Amino acid sequence: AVKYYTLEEIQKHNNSKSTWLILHYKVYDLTKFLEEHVGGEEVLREQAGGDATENFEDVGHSTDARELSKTFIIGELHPDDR
Ligand code: HEM
Repeated sequence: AVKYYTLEEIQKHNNSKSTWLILHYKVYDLTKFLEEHVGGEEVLREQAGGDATENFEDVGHSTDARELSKTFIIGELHPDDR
């Protein structure tokens, strides 16, 4: 099964308690990853609650980072908001 979230819902997850963001229409819960990110937590907090696909691709993440990112996926963006 697949869980779909709307932009309205995702936008609410941008506080000290929860950090979500969108990458290629998939929703990632990075709340517990913030402090482990070698690229820092500041760059993640700034994108919280929205689509960070361009910024993610602009820095050119390695294959290992992309494979790891999959562990944080909690769903996808609702088709109606795409
Ligand atoms: C979705 C989970 C993500 C994972 C698992 C992840 C993982 C990593 C890892 C392992 C690196 C080291 C370099 C590499 O292996 O490519 C890295 C560097 C970096 N990441 Fe991420 N990243 C994620 C999301 C993001 C996002 C959304 C942004 C931007 C909004 C971001 C910005 C950066 C920056 C700025 C660097 C450092 C680049 C440099 O030093 O030149 N990352 N990330």
